[PDB]
Amino acid sequence: IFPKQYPIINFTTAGATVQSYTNFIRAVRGRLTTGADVRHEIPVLPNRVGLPINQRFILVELSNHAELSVTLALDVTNAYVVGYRAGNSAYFFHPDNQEDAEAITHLFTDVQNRYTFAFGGNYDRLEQLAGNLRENIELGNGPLEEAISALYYYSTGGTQLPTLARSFIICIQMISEAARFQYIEGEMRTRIRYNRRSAPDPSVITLENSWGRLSTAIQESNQGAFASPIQLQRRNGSKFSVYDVSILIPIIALMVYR
Ligand SMILES: Cc1ccccc1-c1ccc(C(=O)O)s1
Repeated sequence: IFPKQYPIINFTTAGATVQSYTNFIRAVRGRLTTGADVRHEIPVLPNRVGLPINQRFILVELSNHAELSVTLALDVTNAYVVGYRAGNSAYFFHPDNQEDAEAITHLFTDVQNRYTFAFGGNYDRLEQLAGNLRENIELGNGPLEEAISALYYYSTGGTQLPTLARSFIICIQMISEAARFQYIEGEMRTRIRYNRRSAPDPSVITLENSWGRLSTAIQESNQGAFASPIQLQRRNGSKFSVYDVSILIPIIALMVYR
């Protein structure tokens, strides 16, 4: 079996810096936005429809101080993690539809063991499996180091499901959500700068929750003006309304097709 070859971007927590993390997220954004183009200075990710299988995925190869390596597969249509490989096993989130189920059969096709979880990659179920909300799961280089080891050792049963789910929540936010939002990239750069370890505040969590709604609102807008306002949160958890794309141009880096 000679598998389909997808673009690969490398990141290591070993000696990570603001620069190396910045280079990584910019490279991930680069390979996500080669298809489709810009609306209000914000790139729209390729549409699911008509996209050849050979262009459907990018791979993120993560290494850590323990010199363990896992490869995450990201769907170029939404920047989100669909599955990963560690050694001779690949693990996939439960696909949402028959089309996505067929598409992921093209990933890691030479791997000896394929596993598909009963749960999807959505935070609601991952938080239940982890035994914590995103607001109580620390992010930073330390959590990412640990998450890489946890994903690696699941291949041999060394990792318990709650720790695997916690580890997915860490990787998704520090990779997918950072690619999607300059604001969240900024949050992760700040943690790395100050060698910090801290849970995302409500501003980050509400942006993650609102990515789909913001993508639709911006693309359906009358030259930037929303048909309905969108409620986001400040760092202190208070709600404000957004009526227009302007304030979001520095915040949101990528949108899903509307
Ligand atoms: C989330 C968001 C979007 C657009 C513009 C601003 C903001 C804020 C994040 C945090 C904020 C505080 O703590 O005031 S305001």
